[PDB]
Amino acid sequence: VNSFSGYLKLTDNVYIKNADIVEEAKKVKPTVVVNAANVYLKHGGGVAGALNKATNNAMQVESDDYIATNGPLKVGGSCVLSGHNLAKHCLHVVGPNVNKGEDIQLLKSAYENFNQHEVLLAPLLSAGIFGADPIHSLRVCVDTVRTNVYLAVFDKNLYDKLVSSFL
Ligand SMILES: C[C@H]1CCC(=O)N1Nc1ncnc2[nH]c3cc(F)ccc3c12
Ligand SMILES: [Cl-]
Repeated sequence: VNSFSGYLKLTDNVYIKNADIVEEAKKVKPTVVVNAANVYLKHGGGVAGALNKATNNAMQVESDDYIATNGPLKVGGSCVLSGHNLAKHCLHVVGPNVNKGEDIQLLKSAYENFNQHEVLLAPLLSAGIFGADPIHSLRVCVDTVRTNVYLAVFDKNLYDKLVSSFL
Protein backbone atom coordinates (compact mmCIF):
# COMPACT_ATOMS: atom_id res chain seq x y z
CA VAL A 1 0.00 0.00 0.00
CA ASN A 2 1.04 3.56 -0.75
CA SER A 3 -0.44 7.06 -0.36
CA PHE A 4 -1.24 7.83 -4.03
CA SER A 5 -4.95 8.68 -4.14
CA GLY A 6 -7.58 9.05 -6.83
CA TYR A 7 -5.76 7.22 -9.63
CA LEU A 8 -7.42 5.13 -12.32
CA LYS A 9 -5.72 1.74 -12.70
CA LEU A 10 -4.73 1.06 -16.31
CA THR A 11 -2.71 -2.15 -15.86
CA ASP A 12 -1.16 -4.27 -13.14
CA ASN A 13 1.52 -1.57 -12.59
CA VAL A 14 0.38 1.66 -14.36
CA TYR A 15 -1.99 4.24 -12.78
CA ILE A 16 -3.16 7.63 -14.14
CA LYS A 17 -4.72 10.82 -12.75
CA ASN A 18 -5.66 14.30 -13.99
CA ALA A 19 -3.33 16.27 -11.75
CA ASP A 20 -0.63 18.92 -11.62
CA ILE A 21 2.54 16.92 -10.93
CA VAL A 22 3.88 19.78 -8.78
CA GLU A 23 0.87 19.70 -6.47
CA GLU A 24 0.85 15.88 -6.48
CA ALA A 25 4.52 15.76 -5.47
CA LYS A 26 4.03 18.37 -2.71
CA LYS A 27 1.12 16.34 -1.27
CA VAL A 28 2.59 12.82 -1.54
CA LYS A 29 6.34 13.53 -1.14
CA PRO A 30 7.08 10.41 -3.21
CA THR A 31 10.42 8.64 -3.10
CA VAL A 32 10.89 9.51 -6.81
CA VAL A 33 9.39 12.27 -8.96
CA VAL A 34 10.30 12.15 -12.66
CA ASN A 35 11.26 15.34 -14.47
CA ALA A 36 10.77 15.81 -18.22
CA ALA A 37 14.37 16.94 -18.64
CA ASN A 38 16.53 17.96 -21.57
CA VAL A 39 20.17 16.93 -22.00
CA TYR A 40 21.42 20.23 -20.54
CA LEU A 41 19.12 20.07 -17.50
CA LYS A 42 17.90 23.57 -18.43
CA HIS A 43 14.52 23.59 -16.70
CA GLY A 44 12.89 26.41 -18.58
CA GLY A 45 9.33 25.36 -19.30
CA GLY A 46 6.84 22.56 -19.39
CA VAL A 47 7.01 20.11 -16.51
CA ALA A 48 10.67 20.95 -15.86
CA GLY A 49 10.06 24.74 -15.58
CA ALA A 50 7.17 24.08 -13.19
CA LEU A 51 9.08 21.61 -10.98
CA ASN A 52 12.10 23.91 -10.84
CA LYS A 53 9.95 26.95 -9.97
CA ALA A 54 8.41 24.98 -7.09
CA THR A 55 11.96 24.40 -5.71
CA ASN A 56 12.69 28.17 -5.80
CA ASN A 57 15.37 27.45 -8.48
CA ALA A 58 17.31 25.03 -6.23
CA MET A 59 16.79 22.27 -8.83
CA GLN A 60 18.45 24.47 -11.48
CA VAL A 61 21.41 25.36 -9.21
CA GLU A 62 22.02 21.67 -8.46
CA SER A 63 21.58 20.78 -12.14
CA ASP A 64 24.11 23.38 -13.31
CA ASP A 65 26.73 21.87 -10.99
CA TYR A 66 25.85 18.37 -12.29
CA ILE A 67 26.37 19.46 -15.91
CA ALA A 68 29.58 21.34 -15.13
CA THR A 69 31.01 18.10 -13.66
CA ASN A 70 29.53 15.44 -15.96
CA GLY A 71 28.51 17.11 -19.23
CA PRO A 72 25.12 16.65 -20.92
CA LEU A 73 22.87 13.63 -20.63
CA LYS A 74 22.03 11.42 -23.61
CA VAL A 75 18.61 11.55 -25.24
CA GLY A 76 16.95 8.49 -23.69
CA GLY A 77 19.14 8.78 -20.59
CA SER A 78 18.66 9.96 -17.03
CA CYS A 79 20.29 11.00 -13.79
CA VAL A 80 19.18 10.90 -10.15
CA LEU A 81 19.39 14.20 -8.27
CA SER A 82 17.72 15.64 -5.17
CA GLY A 83 13.93 15.93 -5.01
CA HIS A 84 14.32 19.11 -2.93
CA ASN A 85 10.98 20.01 -1.28
CA LEU A 86 9.00 17.82 -3.71
CA ALA A 87 10.29 14.25 -3.26
CA LYS A 88 13.25 12.35 -1.87
CA HIS A 89 14.81 12.09 -5.34
CA CYS A 90 14.19 13.52 -8.79
CA LEU A 91 14.83 11.21 -11.73
CA HIS A 92 15.62 13.56 -14.63
CA VAL A 93 14.70 11.62 -17.80
CA VAL A 94 15.32 12.90 -21.33
CA GLY A 95 12.66 11.82 -23.79
CA PRO A 96 13.16 12.69 -27.45
CA ASN A 97 11.98 16.19 -28.41
CA VAL A 98 10.14 15.90 -31.73
CA ASN A 99 10.41 19.67 -32.18
CA LYS A 100 14.20 19.13 -32.31
CA GLY A 101 13.95 16.25 -34.80
CA GLU A 102 14.91 13.60 -32.25
CA ASP A 103 14.18 9.94 -32.93
CA ILE A 104 10.86 8.95 -31.36
CA GLN A 105 12.23 5.39 -31.07
CA LEU A 106 14.31 6.68 -28.12
CA LEU A 107 11.10 7.05 -26.10
CA LYS A 108 11.28 3.36 -25.13
CA SER A 109 14.88 3.80 -23.91
CA ALA A 110 13.75 6.83 -21.89
CA TYR A 111 10.99 4.86 -20.14
CA GLU A 112 13.42 1.99 -19.35
CA ASN A 113 15.04 4.31 -16.78
CA PHE A 114 11.86 4.01 -14.70
CA ASN A 115 12.55 0.27 -14.15
CA GLN A 116 15.44 1.16 -11.80
CA HIS A 117 12.89 2.51 -9.26
CA GLU A 118 10.18 0.48 -7.54
CA VAL A 119 7.62 3.34 -7.42
CA LEU A 120 7.54 6.68 -9.28
CA LEU A 121 5.34 9.73 -9.80
CA ALA A 122 5.82 10.78 -13.42
CA PRO A 123 4.58 12.77 -16.43
CA LEU A 124 4.15 11.24 -19.86
CA LEU A 125 7.58 11.43 -21.47
CA SER A 126 7.95 13.46 -24.67
CA ALA A 127 4.42 14.88 -24.28
CA GLY A 128 3.59 18.56 -23.95
CA ILE A 129 6.23 20.87 -25.39
CA PHE A 130 8.38 17.86 -26.39
CA GLY A 131 5.95 17.37 -29.27
CA ALA A 132 5.13 13.65 -29.23
CA ASP A 133 1.66 12.12 -29.32
CA PRO A 134 0.67 11.54 -25.65
CA ILE A 135 -1.47 8.53 -26.61
CA HIS A 136 1.67 7.00 -28.02
CA SER A 137 3.70 7.94 -24.95
CA LEU A 138 1.16 6.20 -22.70
CA ARG A 139 1.32 3.05 -24.85
CA VAL A 140 5.13 2.96 -24.68
CA CYS A 141 4.96 3.53 -20.92
CA VAL A 142 2.58 0.60 -20.39
CA ASP A 143 4.63 -1.68 -22.67
CA THR A 144 8.03 -0.73 -21.15
CA VAL A 145 7.73 0.14 -17.45
CA ARG A 146 7.38 -2.87 -15.14
CA THR A 147 7.70 -0.99 -11.83
CA ASN A 148 4.80 0.92 -10.29
CA VAL A 149 4.21 4.23 -12.05
CA TYR A 150 1.68 6.92 -11.10
CA LEU A 151 1.16 9.21 -14.10
CA ALA A 152 0.01 12.80 -13.64
CA VAL A 153 -1.64 14.43 -16.66
CA PHE A 154 -2.13 18.19 -16.28
CA ASP A 155 -4.68 18.71 -19.07
CA LYS A 156 -8.17 17.40 -18.27
CA ASN A 157 -9.25 17.09 -21.90
CA LEU A 158 -6.10 15.10 -22.64
CA TYR A 159 -6.57 12.91 -19.55
CA ASP A 160 -10.10 12.03 -20.68
CA LYS A 161 -8.86 11.23 -24.19
CA LEU A 162 -6.04 9.04 -22.84
CA VAL A 163 -8.43 7.03 -20.68
CA SER A 164 -11.19 6.73 -23.27
CA SER A 165 -8.76 5.60 -25.99
CA PHE A 166 -6.72 3.23 -23.82
CA LEU A 167 -6.51 -0.30 -25.15
C1 LIG B 1 3.70 16.12 -20.28
C2 LIG B 1 2.36 16.69 -20.81
C3 LIG B 1 1.40 15.61 -21.36
C4 LIG B 1 0.00 16.06 -20.95
C5 LIG B 1 0.21 17.01 -19.81
O1 LIG B 1 -0.67 17.41 -19.06
N1 LIG B 1 1.57 17.36 -19.74
N2 LIG B 1 2.15 18.18 -18.83
C6 LIG B 1 2.01 18.10 -17.46
N3 LIG B 1 1.59 16.92 -16.91
C7 LIG B 1 1.44 16.83 -15.57
N4 LIG B 1 1.64 17.81 -14.65
C8 LIG B 1 2.05 18.98 -15.25
N5 LIG B 1 2.32 20.12 -14.54
C9 LIG B 1 2.71 21.13 -15.45
C10 LIG B 1 3.08 22.45 -15.16
C11 LIG B 1 3.42 23.24 -16.25
F1 LIG B 1 3.77 24.51 -16.05
C12 LIG B 1 3.40 22.75 -17.57
C13 LIG B 1 3.03 21.43 -17.80
C14 LIG B 1 2.67 20.58 -16.76
C15 LIG B 1 2.25 19.21 -16.64
CL1 LIG C 1 4.45 20.51 -21.33
